[PDB]
Amino acid sequence: RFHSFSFYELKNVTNNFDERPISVGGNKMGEGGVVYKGYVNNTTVAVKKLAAITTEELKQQFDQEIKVMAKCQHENLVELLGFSSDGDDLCLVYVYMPNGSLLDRLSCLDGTPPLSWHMRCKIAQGAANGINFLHENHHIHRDIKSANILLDEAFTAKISDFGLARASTVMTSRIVGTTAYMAPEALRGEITPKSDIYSFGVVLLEIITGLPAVDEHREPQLLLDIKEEIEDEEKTIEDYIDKKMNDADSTSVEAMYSVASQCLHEKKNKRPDIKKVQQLLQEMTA
Ligand SMILES: CC(C)Nc1cc(Nc2ncncc2F)ncc1C(=O)NC[C@@H](F)C(C)(C)O
Repeated sequence: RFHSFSFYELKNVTNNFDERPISVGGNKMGEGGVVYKGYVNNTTVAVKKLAAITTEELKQQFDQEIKVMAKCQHENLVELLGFSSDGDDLCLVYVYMPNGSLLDRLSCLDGTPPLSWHMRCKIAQGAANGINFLHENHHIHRDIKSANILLDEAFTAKISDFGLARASTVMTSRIVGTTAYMAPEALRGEITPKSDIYSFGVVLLEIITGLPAVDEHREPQLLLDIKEEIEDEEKTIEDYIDKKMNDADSTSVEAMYSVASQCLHEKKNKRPDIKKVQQLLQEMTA
């Protein structure tokens, strides 16, 4: 179901993997592997070139992305078009997302305008629908974060990066993920869909506050610490509502915060399941 590209055709797609930013006319869109813009015929694409975790581990992540994408198609999941596995190079080719990542739109990277409260609610609902589809199909994402929530031209939320996804509580010896979003049990090696819920709660805090989960030049560096300040009544969520919005209403904001607080319950069995998260987010805009 996916087109097998040769690494050489992807060179003709990405203008030989041009590393200048797309904001100045280049092909680079983001990094951490690097994602490049390209054209396949008249289709705009995103080409993720994977970079070194052992070679067999990176290869397992590449094969896992293909396996999950082959089985999961949904309007709130990114769509894989093809891949390249020839040689020591590994590429994944996706439909291009005109509004990039939720992380980048919350920070207004490259001068994009701040997202309205109304749009933020729709994005949170779309992301919850995508996670629900994955959990309904017995898949645990393991890397839910705002950098992995992409936005199409209509700002439809699309869950990405299925390289760490697992079929569905079990344990692992290789702890993987993004620490600022991870549930305490995920950090100690447990594999459970309840961890995706906790990470989604961190995304909801990023949506409310416009603050990234981690910022090295911020005090406190972790957004979960800010949550601790609100739990210990040292501050309120009103003190942290993103000032870059003009349409946030306290009722709707408090309702999303209450969803986020439930997602962030200390004990995993007290967290709501994804169907309940969807219900609560739908009630918030009802
Ligand atoms: C790498 C991330 C941060 N960015 C993208 C990712 C992308 N698609 C995917 N990238 C990686 N995995 C799956 C995909 F669908 N399409 C596109 C982008 C991307 O930058 N679009 C442009 C917008 F962000 C703009 C024009 C506001 O700058």
